[PDB]
Amino acid sequence: HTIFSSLEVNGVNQGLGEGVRVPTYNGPIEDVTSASIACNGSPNTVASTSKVITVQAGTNVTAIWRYMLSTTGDSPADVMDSSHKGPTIAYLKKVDNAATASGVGNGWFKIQQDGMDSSGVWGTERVINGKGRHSIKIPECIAPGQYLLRAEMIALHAASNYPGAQFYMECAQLNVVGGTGAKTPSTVSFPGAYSGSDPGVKISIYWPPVTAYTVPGPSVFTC
Ligand SMILES: *[C@@H]1O[C@H](CO)[C@@H](O)[C@H](O)[C@H]1NC(C)=O
Ligand SMILES: [Cu+2]
Repeated sequence: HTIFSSLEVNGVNQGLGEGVRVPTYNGPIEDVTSASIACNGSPNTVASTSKVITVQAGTNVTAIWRYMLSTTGDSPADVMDSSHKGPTIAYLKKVDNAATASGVGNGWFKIQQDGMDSSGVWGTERVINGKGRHSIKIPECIAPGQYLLRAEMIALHAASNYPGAQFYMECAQLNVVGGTGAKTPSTVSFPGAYSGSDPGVKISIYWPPVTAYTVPGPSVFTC
């Protein structure tokens, strides 16, 4: 139970729910076939925002995860419960207008993921114990313009069966400047990119102890 509730760019936090479409409820989406898997949604309620955040291509932005919209701190309990082990992931989608595009459908490409490292520590644990910070590189080689940024944490503590995996995501509204457009990513759809039978979605992280993990979705796009 967590919310990506603000974005930091060039060392500056852009504001609570400012350029990030935030729910007030911190509950997960558990149905990978729902339209809500793209940018959150029903049975949650997601606020709109007119702010579109300018970011230079080739630089990193930082999604800031918090337990609730009211959360002031950045200690582990202020981010997400430590039971919620799983990957962090981020995607972009080129859109006409980042303030109005829904995010549902094709066009997403993956730009970051952090599953389990060689010491057995999960991406979500780095966020939980790193002040809620989820660092994501905007590729240098994509076309400039309006994008949605979908940042996600998947909690797998209750994922032995499907439904079970808990998907926490929000979309930020970006204006990417300085992208060269040298490469056009292959894309996937939300809903569509994840299935309940994926080895990273239906997974007992305890029986047996997991030593390696396959993050769901496509390969990370690289320049
Ligand atoms: C920028 O984000 C990328 C992932 O997209 C990562 O490879 C890199 O470590 C990040 N830079 C940081 C955290 O300073
Ligand atoms: Cu939870």
